[PDB]
Amino acid sequence: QPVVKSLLNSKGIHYNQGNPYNLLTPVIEKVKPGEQSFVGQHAATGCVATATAQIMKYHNYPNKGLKDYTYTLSSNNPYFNHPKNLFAAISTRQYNWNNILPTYSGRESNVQKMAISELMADVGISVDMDYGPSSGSAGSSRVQRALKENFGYNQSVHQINRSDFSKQDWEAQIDKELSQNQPVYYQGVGKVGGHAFVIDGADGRNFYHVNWGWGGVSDGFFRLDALNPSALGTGGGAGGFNGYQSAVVGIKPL
Repeated sequence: QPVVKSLLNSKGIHYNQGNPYNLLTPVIEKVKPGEQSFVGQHAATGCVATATAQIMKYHNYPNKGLKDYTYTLSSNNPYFNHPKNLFAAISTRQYNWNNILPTYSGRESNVQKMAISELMADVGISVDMDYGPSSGSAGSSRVQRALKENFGYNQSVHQINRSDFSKQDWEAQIDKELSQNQPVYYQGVGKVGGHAFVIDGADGRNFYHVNWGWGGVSDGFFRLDALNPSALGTGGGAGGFNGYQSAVVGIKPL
């Protein structure tokens, strides 16, 4: 396994799901029975959106969005009045990658905060995000489609499922992406929830560097069969994201 130093760390890229990344997600309207109120808060961006946005920042691409996206929230979502439709005018976007900074710690301008929030909101909408205090998406299948169809990434973008490969061939595909300086979108499912994140390096020990999308919390080296962060961020469930794994690879511009 080749050694590859964290690609996102090399560019200072560290995003999260809360402020100032979620300034344009939907504002929660209702209390879920049995849960404290999040009414008036912006919904989390969603791990799928944060992972994808970090990879897009790595490429500073696209300058122009290609195609709008619309969907309707599930009426099972207890946080919103229904029906609730969401629309992202991605075909009108001039993404300014000088305003979409690699990370945010507070002193950025409002224009800069709104730039990342707009990207986060657009990406989340493109993957049919189920918005809430935590926000969930089907992930890979929607990410690969959105990257190509909405955001103009290369036709090399595609989902791979862990079940379709031996351990060797799976890990070889991840290594190949890293050798091409291409961070990988990755997700898995644990006992009480799944999560999506970025694989962006390797240590030669059969461990991979993971950026969990929690602003840095728990980032480090993990085996792909022990994706078990200690400290958990928003949407972290009970960790241990070792089941039903998939990835989106080939992520690079047209």
